[PDB]
Amino acid sequence: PNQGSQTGPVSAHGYLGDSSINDERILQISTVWRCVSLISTLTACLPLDVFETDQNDNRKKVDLSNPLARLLRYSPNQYMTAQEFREAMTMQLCFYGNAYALVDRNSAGDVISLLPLQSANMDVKLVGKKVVYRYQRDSEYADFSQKEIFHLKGFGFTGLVGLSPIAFACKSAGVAVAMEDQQRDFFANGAKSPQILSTGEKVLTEQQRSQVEENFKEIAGGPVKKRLWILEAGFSTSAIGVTPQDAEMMASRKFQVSELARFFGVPPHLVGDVEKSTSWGSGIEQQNLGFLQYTLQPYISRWENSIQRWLIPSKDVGRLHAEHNLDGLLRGDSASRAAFMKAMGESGLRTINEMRRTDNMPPLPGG
Amino acid sequence: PNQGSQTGPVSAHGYLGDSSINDERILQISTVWRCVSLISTLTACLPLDVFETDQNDNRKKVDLSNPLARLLRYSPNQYMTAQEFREAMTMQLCFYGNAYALVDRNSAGDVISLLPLQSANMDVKLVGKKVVYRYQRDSEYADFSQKEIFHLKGFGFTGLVGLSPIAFACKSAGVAVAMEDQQRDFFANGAKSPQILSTGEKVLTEQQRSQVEENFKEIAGGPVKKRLWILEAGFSTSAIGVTPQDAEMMASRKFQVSELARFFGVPPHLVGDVEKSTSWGSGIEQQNLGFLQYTLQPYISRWENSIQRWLIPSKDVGRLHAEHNLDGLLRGDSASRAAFMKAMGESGLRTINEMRRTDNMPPLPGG
Amino acid sequence: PNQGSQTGPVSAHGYLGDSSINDERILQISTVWRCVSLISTLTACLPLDVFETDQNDNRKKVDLSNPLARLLRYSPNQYMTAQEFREAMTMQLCFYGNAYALVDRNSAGDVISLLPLQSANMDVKLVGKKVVYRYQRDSEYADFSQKEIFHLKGFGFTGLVGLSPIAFACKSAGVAVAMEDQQRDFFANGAKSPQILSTGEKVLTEQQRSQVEENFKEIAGGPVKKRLWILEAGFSTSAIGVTPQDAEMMASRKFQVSELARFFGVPPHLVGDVEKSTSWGSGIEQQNLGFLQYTLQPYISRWENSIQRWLIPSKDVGRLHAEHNLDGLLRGDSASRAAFMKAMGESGLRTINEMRRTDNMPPLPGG
Amino acid sequence: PNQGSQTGPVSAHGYLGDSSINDERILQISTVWRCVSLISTLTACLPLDVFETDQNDNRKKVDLSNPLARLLRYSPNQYMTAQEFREAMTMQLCFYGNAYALVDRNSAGDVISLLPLQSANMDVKLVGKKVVYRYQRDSEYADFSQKEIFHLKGFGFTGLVGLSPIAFACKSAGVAVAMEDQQRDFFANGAKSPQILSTGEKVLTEQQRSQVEENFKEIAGGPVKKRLWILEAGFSTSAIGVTPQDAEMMASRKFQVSELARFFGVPPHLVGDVEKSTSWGSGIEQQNLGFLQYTLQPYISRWENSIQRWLIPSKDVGRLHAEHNLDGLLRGDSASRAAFMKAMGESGLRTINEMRRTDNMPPLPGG
Repeated sequence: PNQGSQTGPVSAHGYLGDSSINDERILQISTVWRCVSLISTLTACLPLDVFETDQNDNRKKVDLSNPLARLLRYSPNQYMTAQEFREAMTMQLCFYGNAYALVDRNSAGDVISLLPLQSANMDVKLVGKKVVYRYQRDSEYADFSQKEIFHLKGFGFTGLVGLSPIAFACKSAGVAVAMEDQQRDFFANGAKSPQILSTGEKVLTEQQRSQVEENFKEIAGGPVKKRLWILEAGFSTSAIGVTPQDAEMMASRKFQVSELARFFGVPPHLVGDVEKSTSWGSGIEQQNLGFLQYTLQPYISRWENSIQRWLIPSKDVGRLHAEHNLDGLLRGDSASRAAFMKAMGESGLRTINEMRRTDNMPPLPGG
Repeated sequence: PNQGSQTGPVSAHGYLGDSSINDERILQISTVWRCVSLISTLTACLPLDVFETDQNDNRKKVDLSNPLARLLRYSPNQYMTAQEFREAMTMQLCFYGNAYALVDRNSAGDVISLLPLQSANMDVKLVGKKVVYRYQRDSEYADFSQKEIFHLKGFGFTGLVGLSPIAFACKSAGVAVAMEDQQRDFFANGAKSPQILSTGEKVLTEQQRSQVEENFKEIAGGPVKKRLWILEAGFSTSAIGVTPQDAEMMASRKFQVSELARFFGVPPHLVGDVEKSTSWGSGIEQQNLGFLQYTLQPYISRWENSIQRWLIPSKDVGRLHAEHNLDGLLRGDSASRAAFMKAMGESGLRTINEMRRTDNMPPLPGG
Repeated sequence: PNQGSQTGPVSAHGYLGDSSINDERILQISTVWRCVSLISTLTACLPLDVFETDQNDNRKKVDLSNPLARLLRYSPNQYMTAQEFREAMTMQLCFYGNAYALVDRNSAGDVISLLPLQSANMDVKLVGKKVVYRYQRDSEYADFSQKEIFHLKGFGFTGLVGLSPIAFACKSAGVAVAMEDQQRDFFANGAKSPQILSTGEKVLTEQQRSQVEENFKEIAGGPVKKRLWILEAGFSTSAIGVTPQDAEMMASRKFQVSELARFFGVPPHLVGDVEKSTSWGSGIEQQNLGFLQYTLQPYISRWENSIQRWLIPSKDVGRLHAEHNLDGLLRGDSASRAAFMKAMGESGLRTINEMRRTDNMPPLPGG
Repeated sequence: PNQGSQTGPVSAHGYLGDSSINDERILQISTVWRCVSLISTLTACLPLDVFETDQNDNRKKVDLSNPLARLLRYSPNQYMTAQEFREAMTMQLCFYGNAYALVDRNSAGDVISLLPLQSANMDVKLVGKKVVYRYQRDSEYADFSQKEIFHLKGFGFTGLVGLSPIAFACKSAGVAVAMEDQQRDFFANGAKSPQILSTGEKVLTEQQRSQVEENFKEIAGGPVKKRLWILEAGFSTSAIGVTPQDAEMMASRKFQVSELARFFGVPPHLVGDVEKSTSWGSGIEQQNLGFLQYTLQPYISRWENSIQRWLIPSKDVGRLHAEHNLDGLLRGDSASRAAFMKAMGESGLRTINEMRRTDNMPPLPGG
């Protein structure tokens, strides 16, 4: 609307008969689980460093004595490590479009803790010319201002809240769930679709017409135990199921793997889909680079920009910024590392000690 | 018309029986979602910098003390970061043809805020020789002059407004929706199309002719639970559905992925379509370069040209411009970077300190 | 004719039963949309510069102080940017064969504005030895001479107006529309072609012969809801539709993608057709070069030559011209750039400062 | 004949039942349109220069002060640019075998204008030992001599007029039109070939035998709306159509694409036929070169030779000639350009300034 709740659909809601569609069931799909896990665990394991630029535009990375460095690297909470906090926030940002944390600042105004909150229990509202965060606890709601909340948004519209990938992926997930349920039911029931007859065309409706189905029912509900009796005439026709043999129920599942991988941006070859890459190619420095350029960079940029805007004071814009170290993801090949160091050292672009530090080895006299 | 609303169709409107077609349902298609998300997130993650050319044509990038740089880099609003604003605007520009923001200038005339507005609630009109923006709020309209709005247009005709990709994609999207709905309904109902008969050719219309369908009805509507009873004569003929087994319902869905990817310019290999690229090729410097040259460059140019025309004063045409930094997208291979630096340094085209800055390293005495 | 309207068919007109053929419907085809969009956006995002040749044949590009450079680079109108104007004109020139703008000159004869007009509302006529442009407004026509009009033409005959690609694409577009409509209707109605019988061969025309079809009617018009009752005899025969399974409704749709791509000249691999290129090849400097040499060059040439003939005075033929900068489309590979600069530097064909300006870097002392 | 009209068939004329064959319908085929457009637009966008050879056989290109240079480069008419005139003449030469323009010379005898004429309204005749050009206007004919006409001929026999490709391609075009019409009709009518019966073998010819077909007729003429009623016996046989499923109606259309591409000389890989080239190969300098050597060179040579013979005075045979600049078509690869310049400069075959001029860059002191 214009003045109410800016959040759209947060959770997936679908019925599809007996098997329903919801957040947990969607996350039980191997593809969705893999996508979300991959993004969150890669993002949170990537070293994050605070830098203090000087008047000359020289960075001079800071150490844990700095409260922001300590908050982001060692202990954002009393409960979890920095990695756990970043994993939780990134995965809320992946599954939903948003991630929320409660900020806690000391009197000076320097942030001293960040407690992650649960998306799907928060509602973003406009009340006048202000944003209110309404968080549902068990019994009573909690209203928060812009300042109390550290908010990582997705790519949604209005620039006020990110669209929910889980809610917009509910129909692809629904068809995937339908196919998986049908396959499970088919292979549970001795691998066939059923058929039953206990009368003809007005044979008898008062004799020998109640228990015969119960002699037949054990294929209607009984997976494999036994029952085998068919009327003399012989119908030999199926009723509810066509054979998997040719209905490409496997090509359909592969295509649905691709369809769901689309909703999160991970390439199909990275989710084990044997779709794009025939064996590993010539990458690891270009495969990783493409993955970063097309999938990860939005999340890294979101983290860094939100940190600078909402966590770093407005006086320390410049002279302080958080940045991810991408060396491990863009590492090398262990034979191109030597070539890179040789090129850098024979051009005067690096000192021996600068390259020795990259490998965590003590300085030499003359580097 | 000649004096009315210049905007054409904005939103998708289709019926297709029960399942209707509209903005949200189309955005629930994995292909459209992935195209829009990729374009918007890539565009907004590009560093955007303000340059101050001098009399000698020397750029000398400006710092955040500059109001335009601070607006485009740090804080366009009190609500969102700069990346969030750019993502929202580029999303409205991808989904529809247009993106609108409410401008706010101080008395001096320097833009001090940009608040994004929602496409799908704005109408562009010609009233006399003037352009009016009519924005639908909850109860009342709001009319805006051309100075109050920052407008990024698509590629439509008349140069006054861009055509809506969502409105022109409504029929391809409709056929995709139809195929997905058909597949879901098939796999929900035990994987078959139904068939029912409870009479013959004028058998009896007053006895045993009301409940027998209800004994049969649970395949017509009842997905899988159970019912299996067929009249003695034996028809065993399908009624509404031909088997998926051979109707290439999977090749149709793949071709529709391609058809919907066409409407947004992203190559099918980048949307996870396993269509063009058989494994990753030799790109990342040439794949990414083609993506930039054929898909992204229009959005970058639109941003830069709109900023210079509408946001930069008319006196500062030259001496100020906004420009995207494409070095992250066109990065390299981490082994070609060393070769490039060696070539530049040994040819006299770069100093050591200039290349060390690229890597964010301190200057050396003699670079 | 010899003296009447030179314009041929401007718009597509077709009936094809219910679904009609017109400009909008053809533009809703993904192929046409992508071809037109690609050409227009690539053409308009191309830097366009005004050069002032001297007596020695030295160009010495001009800046925005020049009225022509300011017109073509910054502000052709009060409504739109130069890129928006060029996109509109190029897209009219792509969809139709012709693009028209109303010129506005000051007393000095120097052009001060160019307002784009709408093709499909203008008719080109000969009246004596003169060309008249008859533009249809809402109620009253407007007649324009040659001087008032900036006209880009296509490749038609008579050299007075370009043929309309949309009109000549009306039949291939009609086949595309027919196939898409058939597929959409097939998948909407539960995936089958219909069949109905409520009598035999002269059975009864006065009893139980009116409602039975209404019982059957829900497969004839009712997409999926339900109805299933078939006469005892048993026909099980289709009536209007053959199965997609083997009629290659997919090969037909792909071939129609190629057929419609032909009408605009864009290669099939550039429109997402997975037809020519097996993954991206070794181009970007040879794929882009082929695209330019076979598709784009006519539009660039038309723009430049029309500007020189019509917008630049007759005295300034030589000493002023407009030229697109193609170094963005023909960029390089980021590793071949260094090789190219090394070759141009060790040959004496370039100074260091000349090659450093290309990258927008300050001059060095000795370049 | 020997004394009448030398022209043979100019236009295509065919009936083929309802859908006729004519110039416009043949040009509505995507293949023919693409071939003609490609040839004409490539030919007319190729720079054309007038050269003034001296006593030593040195060329010394002339500037626009020369009337022939001005006529061919800037303004052949008051209506169109040089590019438009060349496009129109070349496309008349492509579609037909001939292109005609009315010459207009000043008193001195120097050509001052060329007005293109419409092929298909001119007749070439022998009257005595002279050629007469009889041009049909609306009401009266116009007789012209050899001198008043600038005539580009095709490759026909008698050396007096070129054979018409459009008239000799009428049967391949006819079969293409037949296949396209049948496909459009099939997919319009719900995708089937029809069948109707309303009687048996002498059942009744005076009762219930007039409206039953009207109950059936809506598949005979009614594409998809509805009608489904079949006589009890059951014929279930088609009448006019065999299935597309196996009649290779797509292989036939591909072969017809090749057949029509043959009539104009463009390679199938250049018209989007996915026939010869599997992805782009290693050309752009050899692909373009082969295209030029086998397709374009006849048109360039025709233009140049006709200009020299009929436009340049008979005294200025030698000392004046027009020639196309093929640098853009034969451009290079942007990495072989540097190699070519290096080879030319290190052999003494080029001065630095000569190669710098190729790139439009000012002379250096020592080139």
